[PDB]
Amino acid sequence: MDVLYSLSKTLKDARDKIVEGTLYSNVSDLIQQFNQMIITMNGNEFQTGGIGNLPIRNWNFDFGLLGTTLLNLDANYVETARNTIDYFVDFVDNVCMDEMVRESQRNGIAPQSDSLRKLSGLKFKRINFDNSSEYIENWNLQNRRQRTGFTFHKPNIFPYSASFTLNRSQPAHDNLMGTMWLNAGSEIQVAGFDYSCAINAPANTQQFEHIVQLRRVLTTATITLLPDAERFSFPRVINSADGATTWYFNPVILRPNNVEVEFLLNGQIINTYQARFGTIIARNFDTIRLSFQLMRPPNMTPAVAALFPNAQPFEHHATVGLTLRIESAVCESVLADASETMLANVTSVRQEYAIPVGPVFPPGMNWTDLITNYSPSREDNLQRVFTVASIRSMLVK
Amino acid sequence: MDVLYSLSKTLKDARDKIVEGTLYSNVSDLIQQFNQMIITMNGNEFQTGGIGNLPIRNWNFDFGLLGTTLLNLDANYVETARNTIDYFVDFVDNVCMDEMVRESQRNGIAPQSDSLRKLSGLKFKRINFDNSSEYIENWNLQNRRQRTGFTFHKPNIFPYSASFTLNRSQPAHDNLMGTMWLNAGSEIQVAGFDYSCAINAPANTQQFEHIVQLRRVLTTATITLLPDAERFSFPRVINSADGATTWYFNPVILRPNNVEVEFLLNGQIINTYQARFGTIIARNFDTIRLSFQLMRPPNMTPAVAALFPNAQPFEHHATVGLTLRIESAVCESVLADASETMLANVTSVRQEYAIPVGPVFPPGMNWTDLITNYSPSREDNLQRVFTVASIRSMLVK
Amino acid sequence: MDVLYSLSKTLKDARDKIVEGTLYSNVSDLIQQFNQMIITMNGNEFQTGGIGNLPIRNWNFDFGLLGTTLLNLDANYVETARNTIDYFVDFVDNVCMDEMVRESQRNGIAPQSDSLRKLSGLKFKRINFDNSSEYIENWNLQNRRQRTGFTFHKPNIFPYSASFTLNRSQPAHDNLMGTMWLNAGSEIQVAGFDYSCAINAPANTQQFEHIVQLRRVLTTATITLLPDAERFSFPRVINSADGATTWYFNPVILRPNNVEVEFLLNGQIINTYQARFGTIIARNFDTIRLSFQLMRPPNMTPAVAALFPNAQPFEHHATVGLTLRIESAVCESVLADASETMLANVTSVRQEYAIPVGPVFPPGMNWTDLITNYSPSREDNLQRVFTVASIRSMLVK
Amino acid sequence: GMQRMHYRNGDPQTPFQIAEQQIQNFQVANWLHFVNNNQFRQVVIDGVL
Ligand SMILES: [Zn+2]
Repeated sequence: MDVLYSLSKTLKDARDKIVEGTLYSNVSDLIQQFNQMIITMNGNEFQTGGIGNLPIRNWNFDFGLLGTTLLNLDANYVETARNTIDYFVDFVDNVCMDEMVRESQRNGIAPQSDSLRKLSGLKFKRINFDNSSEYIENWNLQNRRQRTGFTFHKPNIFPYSASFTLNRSQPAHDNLMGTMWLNAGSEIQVAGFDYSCAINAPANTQQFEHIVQLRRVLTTATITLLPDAERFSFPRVINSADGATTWYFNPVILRPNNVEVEFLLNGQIINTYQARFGTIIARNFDTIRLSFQLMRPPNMTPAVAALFPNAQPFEHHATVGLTLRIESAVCESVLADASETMLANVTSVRQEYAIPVGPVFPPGMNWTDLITNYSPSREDNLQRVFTVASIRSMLVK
Repeated sequence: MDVLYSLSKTLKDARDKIVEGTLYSNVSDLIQQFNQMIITMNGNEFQTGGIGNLPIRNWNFDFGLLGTTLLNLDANYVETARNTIDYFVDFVDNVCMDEMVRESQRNGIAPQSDSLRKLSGLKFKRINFDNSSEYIENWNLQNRRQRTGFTFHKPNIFPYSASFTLNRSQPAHDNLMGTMWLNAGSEIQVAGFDYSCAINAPANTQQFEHIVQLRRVLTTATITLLPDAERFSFPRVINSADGATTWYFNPVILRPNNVEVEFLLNGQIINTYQARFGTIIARNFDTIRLSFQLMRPPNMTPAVAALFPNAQPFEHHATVGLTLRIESAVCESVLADASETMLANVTSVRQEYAIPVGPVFPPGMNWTDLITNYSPSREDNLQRVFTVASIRSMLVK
Repeated sequence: MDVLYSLSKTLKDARDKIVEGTLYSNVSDLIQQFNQMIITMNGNEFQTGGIGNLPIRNWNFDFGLLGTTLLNLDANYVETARNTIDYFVDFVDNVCMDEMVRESQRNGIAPQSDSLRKLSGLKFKRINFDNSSEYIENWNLQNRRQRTGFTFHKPNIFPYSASFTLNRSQPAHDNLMGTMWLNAGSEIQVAGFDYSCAINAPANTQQFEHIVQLRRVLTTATITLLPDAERFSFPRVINSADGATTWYFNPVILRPNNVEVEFLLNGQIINTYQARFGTIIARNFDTIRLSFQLMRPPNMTPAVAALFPNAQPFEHHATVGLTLRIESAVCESVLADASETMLANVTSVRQEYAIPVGPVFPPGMNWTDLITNYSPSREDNLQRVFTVASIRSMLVK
Repeated sequence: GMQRMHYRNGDPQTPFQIAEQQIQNFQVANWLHFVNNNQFRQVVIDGVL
């Protein structure tokens, strides 16, 4: 594996620093490294493919070095080089792709392909270098057994979940009390509704609560918390819990009362915020708990009083809500987020080559399914597969 | 052009690696490269500016070299250097800006300024080095003709479009059926409404469809798809199609039925998702087609039944919708997105210097106008201009 | 200060470029730099911690050097090295953290800890190297005195503010006119409402205006401007200005008329856009002014006419709005944004070690409080503290 | 006391130079850089070409 990495920063820091002009002395430390490779290779036979729509191309080697020592790089030098790189490019592609489709439960955090199983070989180890690519940096630290770490803008930690829970309901669904929400990606919106506007509730206050359990701990999270759930602020006709009928939701929004957000880790409160809207920091948590209340307005102008009668029918449904968005965070496990193309790269290569569903990943690399049952095997395979996608993107986008 | 690039990574990897302390050896390979430049320069004169509110300044070159003599850089070494760099800084700025304004149809792509037309000259090429800046990496590969590629976040592919289409309407606008939408940036929200709640529709289901044609293909897109269009979930008074009057929209939202999203490429379905909300991957497409239906609820509680009578007036308007956001994607053509400052840099330099409208770009570098008629000339000029902005941002932000 | 930096790119460009395999000529320029350090160190005693729930550890040195012989790196070489790096890692951590807590007031922009006050010493300066980390790049340019600058995605310039202003009101709150808004982070949503639908207004048009003053100038901003304020498009029960009662808001939305956005700098209009929705560029501004109007529809279908009677009660409240989002921008001062982890890192280290509230920063490093009263002292301390967080993240995430 | 390896050499590259990136000691160390990278200063005009 680490092998693989080099093969690239080799080419990038190559197809990039090697252009008509520059002095030799700008690549002395580079040229060398390069050659070293060619040698180790020359002679060894290879094969890639054998699955779905993936060609089976063979690769033979027999190349010379670069002794042409001329102060300044003359055009002629480049072309005689680019022609030798374009075989490694078109190669690596066919290499990444081959080990980017095979999966394994007996452990996938390891080489699978007849291409790579031969790379981890010892005689090839003579190649590694410049591991400043965020992903490899993390691959190593892991295979040595120690704390990892990655960066994400609008991470994708919440499997899609859009539902409701009726805490008080009746057949006619004309006097309900409960919550409805949408957990998806890095965002949570939750609304608490009480058709009776807490008319018979103790202290004329109805308590609500929404708990979300992350499948992985997030640390150093920058979060936006805002009152109101716009998504649940409009009239809706919804299916009943049993699917037998439909109910009507006609919200009128009030400010959430006694808002308390707790970011817990293993049941312990790590961060707690009382009615603080705007930007807040949650430094380490595996659970978010949002508690908020609907308090019947003690003083009401006529127009307001008219919405909340002492007796049914209750036609305007008092609703309070919250919106929470994780802008950025760090996770010790790889995850999809709103900026990185890893998930999309892996998913795209598999789709393009009609790769059959395997034993580890859900059909279509479905994110919701993956994060919902994020087993150790799926994570090890995902990390291997994400790290390869990142190696590939250094050369092929 | 490639010339230009170097001139910078030269200075950055310079104004950065050269300070009171460091041991020679980390810059031996660097110092050299540097000097080489100075030589090639000295003697030649340059013409920068001469348009709008742009200062016309002349530049002569006659500077010393470097003291490879000392071991560990002494403060005195720095200052005698920084003073020589600050002429190149204040220079390049005046250089970028000059070619970041001119445009031409026929040969729009190539260099235009009396400053740069002289740089592409042959006697200068002796300068290139370390081309790892994502943008140049892509400039080159393009002059050779290959699968280029750029990375974005909330890309800006959809020209602003906010409108509606009434499939069934009448003068009173009291029983309409159609769709309304907002396509902007990387997001699409579309709602289908049927004032009659499919009372007389076959299978009590009204079909809707929204098609969006991208001006450029997007590959490896990570997309969020959610049911409902919040933007079209509230009461509105809208202008009629002919502008002669205004109609009333009073939505009540139902779940979109039989949702199907197709990402097509040249008329072919590349990806298709049936009712899958959350995160989905669209690997290569130039068109998005969203199909969804409003199905009259077969079972209704009294409160719901009351909203949907068998005869007009129809006072609650059944509405179903979808929201789609492209979080990230790759495009072979430069585009504006939510993270890169290129468009803003180019637009800002032109605005600050009162640069007159030219023959290629729309007034004010207006994004909507640009992407709506993204001609080859506009793209070549945009890429040239974006690449220069990126070269400039390595030194001046 | 600059000292500190090196200590890291030293280790990263180390724990990265030094693995089982690579040839010597890939790091010759590197090994050297490294050793140089060891020397300067060994013999000098350090001390860290002491405040709050932060341990107090002592450090001593007399570590061996590194063979500059072997051509290929043998495993044995690595391990005898990693063991020496893991003392510097676990060290630096304890170093950053120590100076990532103390605060001054005047001259609070400089070093504070007994650990760092000794680093700025002269005999240690023999270490600086490769300053290509966006943040240090900017620290230096500032020390000397120049035009700094950083890159932000969905920046955090607006302190949380959610309120309203009633321009026409009466005890019953049955015929109000005014605006309500939410300024938070990089977004502004503002709605103008007129319960009377401009029935008695000159030209049947009610003018609205929303002004937001940034605490710091933003340059090169890419902004999304859209009509409508979804956040204020639904029914609400709101507390009166004096908190004595609650009023009812029942909006019906119309298109904002004569929209004009001005981005001003010191009272001068730098950019102005008339009814342009979509993506716009604001190149340099410290104030945003949004002006928009509600114009009573001159022609109304019956359904619309019914919402707007000539006499009270006014039951449907005409509302027009705007949404503005700063996707990206450059600021000469450090700020929190939606991608960088700096604020979260600083806030997290302080929270984890139970660091007492100091004289500079608001309790909990509260962003809203910080940006609301962004004094020079808070900014200098924030920059110092953010730069240290960035140095730390090169090694520890 | 630096022997250990009486220094093994094989021609090509700069056998003096290499001593620079070798042992440590400042006095010793400056000599090396000053001598090693010490060259001639190529100078033109002198009151006529
Ligand atoms: Zn974003």
